[PDB]
Amino acid sequence: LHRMKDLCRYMNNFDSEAHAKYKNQVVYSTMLVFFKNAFQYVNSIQPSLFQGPNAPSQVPLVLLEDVSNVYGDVEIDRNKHIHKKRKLAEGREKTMSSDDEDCSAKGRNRHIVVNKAELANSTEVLESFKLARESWELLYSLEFLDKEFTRICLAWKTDTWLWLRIFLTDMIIYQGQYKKAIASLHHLAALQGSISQPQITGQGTLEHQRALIQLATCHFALGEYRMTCEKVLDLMCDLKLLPCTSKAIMPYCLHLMLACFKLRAFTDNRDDMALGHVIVLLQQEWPRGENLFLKAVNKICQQGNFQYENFFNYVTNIDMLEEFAYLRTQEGGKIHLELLPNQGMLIKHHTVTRGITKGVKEDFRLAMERQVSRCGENLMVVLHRFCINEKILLLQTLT
Amino acid sequence: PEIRVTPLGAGQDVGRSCILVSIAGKNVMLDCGMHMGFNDDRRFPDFSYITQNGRLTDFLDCVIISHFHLDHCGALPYFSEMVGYDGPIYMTHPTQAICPILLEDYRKIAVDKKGEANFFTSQMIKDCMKKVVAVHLHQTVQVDDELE
Amino acid sequence: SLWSNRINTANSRKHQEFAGRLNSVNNRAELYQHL
Amino acid sequence: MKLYCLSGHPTLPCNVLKFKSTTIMLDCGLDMTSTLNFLPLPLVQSPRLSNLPGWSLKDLDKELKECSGHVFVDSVPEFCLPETELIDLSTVDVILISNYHCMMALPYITEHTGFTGTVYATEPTVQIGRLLMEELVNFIERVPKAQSASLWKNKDIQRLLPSPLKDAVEVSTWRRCYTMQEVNSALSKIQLVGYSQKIELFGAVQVTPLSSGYALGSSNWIIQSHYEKVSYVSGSSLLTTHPQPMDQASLKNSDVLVLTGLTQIPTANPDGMVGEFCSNLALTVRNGGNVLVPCYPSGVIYDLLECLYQYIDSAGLSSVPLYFISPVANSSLEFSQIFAEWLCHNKQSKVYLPEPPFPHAELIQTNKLKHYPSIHGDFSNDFRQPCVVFTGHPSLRFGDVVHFMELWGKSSLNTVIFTEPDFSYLEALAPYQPLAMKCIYCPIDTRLNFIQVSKLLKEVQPLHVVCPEQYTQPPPAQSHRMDLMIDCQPPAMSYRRAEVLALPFKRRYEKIEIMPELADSLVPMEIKISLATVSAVLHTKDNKHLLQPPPLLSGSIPVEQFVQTLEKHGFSDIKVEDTAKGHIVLLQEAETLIQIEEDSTHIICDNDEMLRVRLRDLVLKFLQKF
Amino acid sequence: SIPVGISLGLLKREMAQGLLPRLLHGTLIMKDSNFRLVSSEQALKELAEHQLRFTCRVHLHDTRKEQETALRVYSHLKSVLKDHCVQHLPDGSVTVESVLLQAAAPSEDPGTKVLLVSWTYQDEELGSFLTSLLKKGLPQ
Amino acid sequence: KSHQVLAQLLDTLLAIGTKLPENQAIQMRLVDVACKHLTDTSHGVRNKCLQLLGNLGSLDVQKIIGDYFSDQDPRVRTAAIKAMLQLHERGLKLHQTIYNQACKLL
Amino acid sequence: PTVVVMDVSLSMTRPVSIEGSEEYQRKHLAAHGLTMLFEHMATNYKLEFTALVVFSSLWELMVPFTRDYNTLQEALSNMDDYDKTCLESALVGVCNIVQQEWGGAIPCQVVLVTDGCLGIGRGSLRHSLATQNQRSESNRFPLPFPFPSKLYIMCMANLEELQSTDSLECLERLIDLNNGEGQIFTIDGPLCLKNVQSMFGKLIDLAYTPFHAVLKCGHLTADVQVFPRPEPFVVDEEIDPIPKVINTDLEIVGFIDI
Ligand SMILES: [Zn+2]
Repeated sequence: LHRMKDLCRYMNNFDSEAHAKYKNQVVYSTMLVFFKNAFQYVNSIQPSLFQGPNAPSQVPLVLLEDVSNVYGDVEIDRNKHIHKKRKLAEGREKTMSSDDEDCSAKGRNRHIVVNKAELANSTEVLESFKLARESWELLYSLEFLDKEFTRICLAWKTDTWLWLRIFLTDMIIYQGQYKKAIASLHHLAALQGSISQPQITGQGTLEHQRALIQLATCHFALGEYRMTCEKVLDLMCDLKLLPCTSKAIMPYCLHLMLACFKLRAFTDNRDDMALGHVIVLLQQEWPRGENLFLKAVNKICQQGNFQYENFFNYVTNIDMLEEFAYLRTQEGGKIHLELLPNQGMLIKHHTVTRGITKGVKEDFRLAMERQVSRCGENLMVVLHRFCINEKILLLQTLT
Repeated sequence: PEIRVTPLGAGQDVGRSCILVSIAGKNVMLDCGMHMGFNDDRRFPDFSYITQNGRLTDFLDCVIISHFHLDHCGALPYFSEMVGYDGPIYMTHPTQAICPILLEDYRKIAVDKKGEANFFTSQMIKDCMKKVVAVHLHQTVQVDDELE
Repeated sequence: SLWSNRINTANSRKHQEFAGRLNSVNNRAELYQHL
Repeated sequence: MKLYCLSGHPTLPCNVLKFKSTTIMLDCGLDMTSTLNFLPLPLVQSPRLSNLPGWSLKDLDKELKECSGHVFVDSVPEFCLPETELIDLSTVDVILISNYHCMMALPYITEHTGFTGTVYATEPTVQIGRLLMEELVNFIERVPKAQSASLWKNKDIQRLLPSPLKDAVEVSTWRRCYTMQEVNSALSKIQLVGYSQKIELFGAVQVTPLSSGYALGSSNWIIQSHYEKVSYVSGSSLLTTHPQPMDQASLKNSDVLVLTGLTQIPTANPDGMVGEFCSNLALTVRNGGNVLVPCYPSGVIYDLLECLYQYIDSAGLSSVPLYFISPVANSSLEFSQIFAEWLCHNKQSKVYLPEPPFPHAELIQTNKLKHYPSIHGDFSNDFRQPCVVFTGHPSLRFGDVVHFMELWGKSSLNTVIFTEPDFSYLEALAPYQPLAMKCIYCPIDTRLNFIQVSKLLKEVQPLHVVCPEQYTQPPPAQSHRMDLMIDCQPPAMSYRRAEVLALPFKRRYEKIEIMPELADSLVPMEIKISLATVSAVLHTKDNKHLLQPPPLLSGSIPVEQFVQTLEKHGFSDIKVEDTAKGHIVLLQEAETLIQIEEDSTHIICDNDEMLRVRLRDLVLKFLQKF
Repeated sequence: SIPVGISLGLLKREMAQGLLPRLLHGTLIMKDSNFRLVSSEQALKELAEHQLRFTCRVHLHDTRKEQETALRVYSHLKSVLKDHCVQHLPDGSVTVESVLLQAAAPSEDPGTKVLLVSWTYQDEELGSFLTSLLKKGLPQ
Repeated sequence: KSHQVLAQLLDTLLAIGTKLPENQAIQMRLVDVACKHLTDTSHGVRNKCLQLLGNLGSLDVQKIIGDYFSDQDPRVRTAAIKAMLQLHERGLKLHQTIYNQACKLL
Repeated sequence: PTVVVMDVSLSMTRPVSIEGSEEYQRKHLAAHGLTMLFEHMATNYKLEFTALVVFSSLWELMVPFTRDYNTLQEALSNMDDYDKTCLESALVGVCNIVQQEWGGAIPCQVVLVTDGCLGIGRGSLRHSLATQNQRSESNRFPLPFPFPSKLYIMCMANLEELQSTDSLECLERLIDLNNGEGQIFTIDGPLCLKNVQSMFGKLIDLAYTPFHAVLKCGHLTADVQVFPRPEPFVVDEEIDPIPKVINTDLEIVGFIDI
């Protein structure tokens, strides 16, 4: 993992004859590191393609954006959350779509905060997973190793090849280029379904869903919140915590959107839509979502107004409804509450007020009863409905 | 952790079958027969072995009768009513049906053909039958919390 | 000593002894002593 | 954890549970209501049924017959079996029979399906079931009829037929009556079990039949694996019936309570209906008419016979005869008499003094009840016209009841009284509709109603309840009675025919026995509670596990205690390195090292082997395995 | 005999590797006046945790190439040892339970060759033999 | 993975083998795969594997079946004895060593 | 008369806490309270007049009095809502109203599902019940309502979960600081299904209890016997640390005059 720091410390473009031994050793070390990283990526992210016809053909996993790092205090950036998220994800290194190659220096710019039980190893496994990008970049620095990697990618049909596709997906995931991950997700459906080998077949493939989730994370890192939400909805129907099953992929899609909304709200931006999304996402994880809820409350107070199609009238998220009700008063900054379209009455002003004697009160009671009846229902359907009916707010928040 | 068995009747003889078993602190009587041929004071088993001048119900939690023969159930009414055992007595349905008539016949014999100064009566036979709990074939009854 | 604690627990919760067994000699007791 | 339900009939269930290592069949059941779609089998070829007009369609005609609008099948009656092809019955290890009513269809399972397991049932259930299959085979084979009808079973043809024939389901799975050789073979594979008898199935699970109080030998079953218990509540009764009452206590602490055999016609009080039946037959007899009582030879006939014995003496109707015609009549009466120890305390007390339990022995002694094996024997010589006859199958499709319906059906004076609720009395009566006979429906079902089962559920408190889906909805006739439902604090999941239920009762902590020899070597500790460590060899025999005599550690080792306590326990020249959130201790002898993480410790040895074991043992002073 | 409850997972794992020379190791918790035998993980889950391991770095006596120190030493398991599971990986390492040997560069400390030998108390035989024969048992 | 489906597939394999008794290589493949799944924890799987070994088998197989006379599950023991009996009925000459193993089972 | 102190916040109609108060939503807790306390409600709280009326800022007596004996759970079960949100008049205002228009001695059952949520920052209003120590500026005001009242415990947020942002003290120190009536009824940690009726379960068997005591002078020949037992009563502590007993030194002396 750290051995690439010594091999890459020599002259990259050294003499072919004068430093023949050094160049050969560097090339061999780079090739071995690239092979080890490819094998590790294939094992961790491609469990179905790495299994033969008689093998178990388990559900493959995927690597997601370091949203926990942004939420965590290790990478708590006071003014590097909105525009620097892509920079924090990729390091501005993997500009090009490198198939079967990782050109990124994020391993040294930051680290992975993994405990003894969160990951397999707090020293070996985490360093090996994080240093894959650094080792691959060091290999690409050497001309011979880079040429060998390019030749392997070209000859091996990297889209079709399991190890090279896994490496490309991991590189795109860290780079934030959602297009490459989306293309991989599209190819992972037909490739797995039309092959006689044992894997996940059809549209409901675990590898395809995991790749779609990775594409959503990359889109969220790139700042395209609408594209990330669309990818997350499609999937639903350095290190991160995520299971290898396809069922767990759906409940992890909203994490990237929640991180982006929290980063936007905590920044100078006063986008009320991001605050509403973060409030809706407050029930996803706790007490990690408490910071997101606080940022949402601060953004709502700063903006002073909100615009949405259906937040408390039809959406039945318990946490979102409670947050909206709490923020309707002066606790949320004494701002107007808009649950229905051009409705909500006055709750920011003094409590002693008449307004509508029994019309607005009856409408609010009916909306609350409808939300309570649908409270048992999952928030995924409500989120998808708001993502389609109220896409204007999401688009405004995204830019 | 010991099983202590004390046959105070029919140990090396036939007749007056009455065996005490202490297995896990549960003291059970395995029969309550009587001896035939003995005239007095040896017809019935020695119940002074179980701390006489006291309540037998505390010591014994279960009394079992194999069948209705007098050398296996003859001393049952005397034992129960006279010495004061009010606990359960287990015996099969035909044993329950045919036991009291044998006792009645022997009671008739004792009151007519012999003396009856120290014998039981029909009302005292019927009193004993009240405590009886009928048990069917292969019926794993739970006489106690752990004893079955 | 797992066979010690459970055996002690079982023996602790027990019931009164027979008078004859307390008065027995060589695990045998005379019956019908009054005669 | 699984439950394959092979029959949609509520009162005739057939459920298999793939629970633990054994798949146990609960009841067999035979949906006899399929016979109502067929033309009845008469003892003598009647002119009315033979000359019935065939049904017309655009195509056949001789297979189907029409009588007063209803369309029937001119073929031998067939019986709707439980779904046998859903699960390979060769894998079924044990069959548990609750009632003699649920005992039917057993020859099919035992013979035709390659079943090689065991059958467990109570002796009165076995004997009465034997009588029922005896009389069923006798009725079916008495005057055999061909099975020419097969076109109407077609999927595209059954749709156009009228309602009773169109709504029949699993028609292709219907089979003719089993032969008597199959009956004798099936009953040979049976083991007789008494109430509360613990039967061990391959050392895995224990099953006991518990008295249900519904019939003679009727039993509820509880299957348990020493931690998870499954209770099977078949037809049961909490009334003052002859059998000993329900053993409700043993059903407590049940993870799953599969519940079948609930009463049909829940609105009916059986005592009132018995009184109504007696009053109706007394009224008919007083006017000189006859009475026909289709019934099983050994079911509710005894209770209504007792009530009739009580009623006639006050009613002044001792003169009229009480005929009971069935091939198994004398066998039924004798079996009812001899099973005296299978009765309640009130009626089993009749064994002490010499007296038969049932009173119909007195009916026979005073020549009030007269049982015969058929119509052609001494019955035709001793027949007196103003009489009452118990005979035939209640389905009104075979037995002597067909002959008596065809005989007395032309007069309004005679009456037919239905007491068994398992057959739709309008549908069983369909092949005879233009009769002038007075038809009375007063079913007598002593089984549990929904109030009784609600009280039993609140008494028992099972974690999950399984019942037919018919009980999770009000009956279609009412469709508005919320009281005729199974109301439980859990949702009380249900099933339909050929449905597989994945029960959530999967639990860990299977039991195991440790012998004293290994327990001597096992020593406990103290933690924060007792705990010990066991290293042994596992011996398994007949699904009973025995522990024969042949990573994690826990404790309190904070950085301060680590630095202080073991500082000078035998070594020397020790330095402490100021590491964050801990301390690093290494010795200068060979750079041997000890590093501690949060709630963790580990020992490093560098070119040293002899001192490493003692280094580990020093830390093991206060390290348990919790 | 002592009535005891053994967890289903541990019971299944008993013959998962012990069907064909075998042993069963577990921890018995006499908690809440009942006996409940479980594995170590469920013992942790019950309720004072402080893990103790061995991850020793024995200063290797073998002074040869990097390849000899790393890629040749680690194949010392299959010599005579038994009751050890076998799992194949293309990359190159021996991962049998809590065993890892491919640590790092052959000599990072300014001394002789250093390699990390790791083992636990249940698999103490392999780690002990490796450390013993690596302390001085592999001379040049 | 599941045990019921595995047992049913073994039943299917038995049906296919009985449908092609004249085919030899198919039966060797069938007995090989029966031996492979003969160590499953489910008694049903072992029962079907022993049934395959009984209906299909070269005429080694007696030793393989004989090993399961000591199986903990009694119905697996019955399946093994029935497999040996069916092998004998097919024409195989059993070894005298089976006598002592069967004597213990009485 | 006595008025139950219901929260006039908009969040009262919806569930409580930031993400979850305890077990399922408020409807399940209300149903559990109705089922467990039905026997006690039908026998001990037949004359407690409480009305589940709507309020804008604080509990007020507007609707006519009614004999609500088994409708206490209905107050928190599908209750109506109003277009008002007053966090400062939820507990302080209701307590003041109870103290003034209902007095410190009146049968009041303050049992309802309320959010009890503070602000998302430096806006914690702990003076509603903890005015003795926190918010000493209002120490001379009528707060913290030092009078007998019904226990109101808000165990919504977990102390361990809220300790991450150092806000655990504000959420946890609510029930215990509410006048310290007898003992601190505050549970910190995870929530379970049985916790819904835990607050209402404190007086399940505390309605009546049998006892044995006879009042007489000396020996007498027509001494009166008291079959039913009265409520607990003790004059000292050393003489009555356990249930009362009778001695063997009965004597009659002293003049009786009014
Ligand atoms: Zn004898």
